[PDB]
Amino acid sequence: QRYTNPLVLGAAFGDFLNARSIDIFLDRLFYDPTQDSPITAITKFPYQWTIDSNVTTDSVRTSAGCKYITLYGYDPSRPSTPATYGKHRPTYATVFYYSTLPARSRLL
Amino acid sequence: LRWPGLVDPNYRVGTNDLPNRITLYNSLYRYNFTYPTLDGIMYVRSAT
Amino acid sequence: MAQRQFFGLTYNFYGQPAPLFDLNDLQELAGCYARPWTSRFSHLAISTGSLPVWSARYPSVASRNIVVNTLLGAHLNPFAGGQITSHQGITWRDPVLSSLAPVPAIQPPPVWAVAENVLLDSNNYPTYVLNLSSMWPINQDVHIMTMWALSDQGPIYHLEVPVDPMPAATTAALMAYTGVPIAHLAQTAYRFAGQLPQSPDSTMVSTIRWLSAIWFGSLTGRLNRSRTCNGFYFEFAKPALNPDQAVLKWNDGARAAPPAAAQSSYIRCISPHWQHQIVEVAGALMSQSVTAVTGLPALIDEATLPAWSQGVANLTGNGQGVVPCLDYNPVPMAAARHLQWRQDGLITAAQEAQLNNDYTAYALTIERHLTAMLVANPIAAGRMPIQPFNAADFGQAGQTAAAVALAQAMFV
Amino acid sequence: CGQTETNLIPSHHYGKAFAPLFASNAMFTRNQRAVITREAFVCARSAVA
Amino acid sequence: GRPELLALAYPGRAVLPTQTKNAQFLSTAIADRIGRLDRANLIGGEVSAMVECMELCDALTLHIRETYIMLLRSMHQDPTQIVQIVNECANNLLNSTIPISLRPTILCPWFASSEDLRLQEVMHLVNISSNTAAALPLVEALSTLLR
Amino acid sequence: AALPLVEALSTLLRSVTPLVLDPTVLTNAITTISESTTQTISPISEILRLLQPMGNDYAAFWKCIASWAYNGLVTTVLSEDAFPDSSQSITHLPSMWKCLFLTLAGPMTSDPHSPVKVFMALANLLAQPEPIAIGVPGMHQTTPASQFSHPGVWPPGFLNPQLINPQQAPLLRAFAEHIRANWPQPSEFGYGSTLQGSANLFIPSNRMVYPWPNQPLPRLTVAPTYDSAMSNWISTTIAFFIRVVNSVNMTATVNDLTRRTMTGVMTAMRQVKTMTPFYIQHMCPTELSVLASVTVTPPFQVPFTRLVQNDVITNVLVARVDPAQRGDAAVDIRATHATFAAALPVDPAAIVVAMLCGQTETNLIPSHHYGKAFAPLFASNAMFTRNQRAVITREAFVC
Repeated sequence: QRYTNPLVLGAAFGDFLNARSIDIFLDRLFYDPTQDSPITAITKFPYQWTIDSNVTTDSVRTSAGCKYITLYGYDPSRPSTPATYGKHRPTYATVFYYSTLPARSRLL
Repeated sequence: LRWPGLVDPNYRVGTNDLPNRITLYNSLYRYNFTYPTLDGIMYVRSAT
Repeated sequence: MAQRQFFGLTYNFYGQPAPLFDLNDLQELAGCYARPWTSRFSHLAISTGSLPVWSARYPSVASRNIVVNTLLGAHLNPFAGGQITSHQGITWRDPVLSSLAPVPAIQPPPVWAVAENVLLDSNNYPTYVLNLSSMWPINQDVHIMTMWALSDQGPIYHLEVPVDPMPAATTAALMAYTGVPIAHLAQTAYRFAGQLPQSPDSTMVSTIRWLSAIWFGSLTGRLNRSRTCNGFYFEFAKPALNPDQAVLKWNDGARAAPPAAAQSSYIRCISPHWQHQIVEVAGALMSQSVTAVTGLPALIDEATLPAWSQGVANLTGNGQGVVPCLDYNPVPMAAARHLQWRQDGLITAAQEAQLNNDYTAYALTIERHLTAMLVANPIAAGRMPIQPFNAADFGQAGQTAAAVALAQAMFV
Repeated sequence: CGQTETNLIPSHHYGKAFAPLFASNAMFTRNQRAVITREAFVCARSAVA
Repeated sequence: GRPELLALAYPGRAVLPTQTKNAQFLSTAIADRIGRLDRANLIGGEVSAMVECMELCDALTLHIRETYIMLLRSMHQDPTQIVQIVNECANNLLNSTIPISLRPTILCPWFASSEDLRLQEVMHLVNISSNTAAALPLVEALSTLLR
Repeated sequence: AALPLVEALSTLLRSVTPLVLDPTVLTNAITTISESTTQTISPISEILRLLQPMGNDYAAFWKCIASWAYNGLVTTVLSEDAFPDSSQSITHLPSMWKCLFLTLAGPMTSDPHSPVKVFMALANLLAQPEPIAIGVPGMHQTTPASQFSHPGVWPPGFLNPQLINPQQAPLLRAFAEHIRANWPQPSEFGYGSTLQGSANLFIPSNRMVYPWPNQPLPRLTVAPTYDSAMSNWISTTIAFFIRVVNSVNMTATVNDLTRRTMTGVMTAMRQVKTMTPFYIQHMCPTELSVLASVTVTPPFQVPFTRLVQNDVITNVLVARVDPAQRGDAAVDIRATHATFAAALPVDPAAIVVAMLCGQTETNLIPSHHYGKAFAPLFASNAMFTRNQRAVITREAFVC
């Protein structure tokens, strides 16, 4: 019955995929969504997959959720291809979640 | 007019006299203020 | 923090075709000054009730208070206008509102927006909202404006006593300031709050709020040498003529009864005498700072309010926090305070109470006559450097004793 | 060719290293200068006017 | 020192031997207001914060001095805030001893707004006449400090 | 003013006390066991350096214990130059011993705040392995214990450690519980006789207060008298440390096996049959009682409260005029004190050695001993002449 943390999950498979430590995350893998409080125990944690505001009182960054994963053969600009827009890059976008309104405001 | 308050019991020695007359006798406020160093105000912890 | 709809209220005119000043007076203002920031104003105010508050232009501190607001009120309508206006005297020294400029040369196109009696929403103007940082110091100033302007009385001052979780850090610091009058503490506070684009860090905030209470509590009677906020009260120095200067004083007698949780009032002064009472005014300036941080219960409901300042945006209502305002006439309160004091047996009425009531009666008289005589000029000339107000306004009524009783029960 | 120390503990190192630096109160004295600067600017203007 | 000054500072002190023009004036004025009406301290076993004395004093001059004081007061900072400033600047690497003591009338006008620092800066920048090399000694010095 | 009073009593009581302080027992313990040929570099030496085997001043030891009992106004504190600078992290073998030191000497301070201290010094070295859940805005991971001079600062997480999730801060939770559970409890001794009562105000004349729990004197010749609060504390502190170190993961860049070494030393500590817990909770209060009534300046005390924050020593007042109908009490003396009450800083090292190295005599006959200790002493009593003085002083005031 125990629910999972999506971000941590993501994070876990991605690192694994890219030959990196994943075990360290497991202590907060079990997470119930019902209680939206990463804040409690993520007091530091990583600055890797996450860029959390230390205790994360303001915000929690998540790793760049990239979508259009290019395939082999597609290297030269071709007009008859899908619009990947190269969203398969390191340089992407910070997936910033915020707890509440004043958190949001202070982030800005 | 030079000493309104001293002259005349009516005047509580801080009434708008400007720019009419320069008063010469009134309540002077004098004060006792030390200049402490910024390094002094607080104790050090050398153990850093 | 960025309370989006930072809507501020400009003052009405006393059955006047024009906003409250004449051209010469505004010239004085803009020109003889420069910055749109309260430094200059505070300079005047600060000088611990020594200098007479009277001048040719400026009858009282409070006078200047009012023409400060009207100045604001008029000159904002320029740049805060829908498509940017600015001329006749003021064409703003840069879009970022840097300084009060006499009309830049080759710049006519932004008109002088002839407005009536109108609230504005700071954040609805793109320039204003871009510059959110620089907006912050002026919003403070804005509030000051609004919260006099809302009404036709002495200032609408807010109070707060958060009971129980009281920072130990606050205590410690605050003690060091013992000896100084409310005035100077206020000054530092405002300066800080402006100087740094305003913080969520409740420190400052809490401190001001506690201070406000202690003052008010003092001023009422509730708080004194023997009934303290842990040691805290404000001491009314010099028991003869009405200048009885409220200094922060720490003496250990009793620790007064911790209220139930969160106690909030707002006071206004019904009587024009407010004008010469730096004490009263300085609380009101305190409560403004408070505002910048905090989303105070939607402003004193229209029940005690002139028709022009009814139905305002999200400000006056009917079924919110603090529906009625607590209202006083300053000279009756002093009496009130002596009452309590005597009821407690702190002191004999015999000589103490008699004497000071004698002096404040005098002070009333002086004030009343000066304010009336000064008002005569504006009440005949096109110029208005003063609060508008009838002789019947001086009246010993306006819910004076209720205020006192409420303030007291608050302390329970 | 970049190297540090063998027994490097930054926390520790920085504690010691930075310590004298912030003992120089001279920083604050700068402030005071700047205000008179401002003041002189302003004063100059109004007189010349 | 110099008893002289007292007389001049306090006319009212003087006794009346003659029925003269000056006497006449002095004898028609409110005498009690000579010297110190109130002294201001509450802290028990410490000296006063201020005195309130009726003195031979020039309003205009007073005013000047009053203002100056109000300016100084505005810049003056309390221990706690000072603590803050340092702790922040220190980025917790460095550490100072926060005292729990009542505040003994602490005169330190050091705090200045950015505003001024800004105009000092520009002033600084402007005085760097035209040659590129002027920046170099400074930046050099910072490099040695860094090293 | 203070110092003659303190010195005096501590001198006399020295003389009075049938004790054999034995630092030499620690000396032998270390020499005998230290992994190898005791002449090693970095562990075994550091212990030697901090404790100083030499101990050229047996007086200071006993003095420092005696000094706890003083308690009137002149309160005793743990000195600052004991705390690890810059927080540090528990990795450090040096630091380990230090905190150990600090902790055992802790409750022999007049300082009320010493539990906060105890806790906080550990929490400082726990920084970096764990994020410490902030309890007060003022209170950070980095904020030295030294600066926690007011009750206002006792962490909410200390006061309710139940709040603190025993996964992320496992050790901290334990340490806190250990405090609250086993820190000495407050008791009382019998002060004097009805001729004067005593020079006490807040406490009924009849009473001394022993923040330590004082026990009777029966047959104390039951060598493992470890049921004493004092001896319990010792163990449990040592225990927690073992717990702490047992995982040995923290010893990056220290390639020599700590656990062996440290266990050995600690167990060494524990093995040292020391009477000082017993003597202090039993014999010494008595010792003190006997003297209290005759002393120049009779002991003046305020109730010690361990963990009761609201009742902790906070302020000491005076007023020659009616509290209610006076004047806003200007300079008062009161305000001069940096603390609740005028504090004197002591040495944790010394108190530690003395706790661990304090033995009882072979030929111990209480009844004999105390008789000989009392008699010369009381012979030179001042009691009656001070009673005279007193009555005079009274009449001076009134006149």
